[PDB]
Amino acid sequence: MEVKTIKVFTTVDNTNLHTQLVDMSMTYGQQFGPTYLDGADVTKIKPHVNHEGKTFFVLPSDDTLRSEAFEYYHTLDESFLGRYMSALNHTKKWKFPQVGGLTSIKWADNNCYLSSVLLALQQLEVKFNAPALQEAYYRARAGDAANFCALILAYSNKTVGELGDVRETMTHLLQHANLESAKRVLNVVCKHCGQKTTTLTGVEAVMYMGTLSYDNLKTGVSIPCVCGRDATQYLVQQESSFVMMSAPPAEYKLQQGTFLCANEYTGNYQCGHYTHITAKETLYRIDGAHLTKMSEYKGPVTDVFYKETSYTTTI
Ligand SMILES: [Br-]
Ligand SMILES: [Br-]
Ligand SMILES: [Br-]
Ligand SMILES: [Zn+2]
Repeated sequence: MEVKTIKVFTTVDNTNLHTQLVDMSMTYGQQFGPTYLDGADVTKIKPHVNHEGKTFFVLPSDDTLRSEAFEYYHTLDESFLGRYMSALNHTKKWKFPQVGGLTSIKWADNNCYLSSVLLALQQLEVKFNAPALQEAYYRARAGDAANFCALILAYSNKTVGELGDVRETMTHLLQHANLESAKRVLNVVCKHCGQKTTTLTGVEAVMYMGTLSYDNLKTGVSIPCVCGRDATQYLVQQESSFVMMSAPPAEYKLQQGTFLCANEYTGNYQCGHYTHITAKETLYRIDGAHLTKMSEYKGPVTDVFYKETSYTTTI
């Protein structure tokens, strides 16, 4: 005969708050659907008096929340908020030490691929379209990356603990970056057939699988011609702030003054592990919270990043 309530706020973006009166005799789940407090799932709990005035994250369940979720995350999937919160409940527990002047991630839950992605991004000029990513990234660069890591996992449909691949993760993450002005032009030349250019834009303009060497794209890559002879594919225009060269792991030597940063993959499956290498006053090998300085590195490199502004040949 009496409904006892506490006033709380619900939100999907942490800026637009919606006042709610929650009945203390019912769970949060019964009233709001899946609910989270500071990332912890409180769906099955009934309101505590001390929850008064606190802000809870909920799934976008009405027009207003859906619009707020889209504007902030650029997502239409209602479950996104749940997967983000689920991941954040874990990543908020991770440690993000400064290692060699960069924000790294202390090893946990097979997060070494995420640590490599984060280390590389900090060294590139890149900006994201979604406010949520932009903001989370600003924080990660400063040394606080729990939110950024959870968003990466949520956007890529991977869970904490799941094995990851740097190239695949970067690909999915760069699809959320503003690469509108990224452009690559290749010229394929055959002694007998002639020449033809291929233009690529966006993510495809900055990534390449097959060789770790940016110089190799410039010198030319052998390719089969429709006729049957061997043609040469040359990079003739590259307009981007960086390029990422990838290849299946194989012994490769990284030398100072020739690249921006890179990562190597040692082992397979349960023993597979990534470490990052960056070029500073000397080479730095960043392995989670561990730093090793060396004049050169030879190991199973799988991705190498290079800085760029504009590269063009006569064609
Ligand atoms: Br998760
Ligand atoms: Br940004
Ligand atoms: Br470079
Ligand atoms: Zn030909």
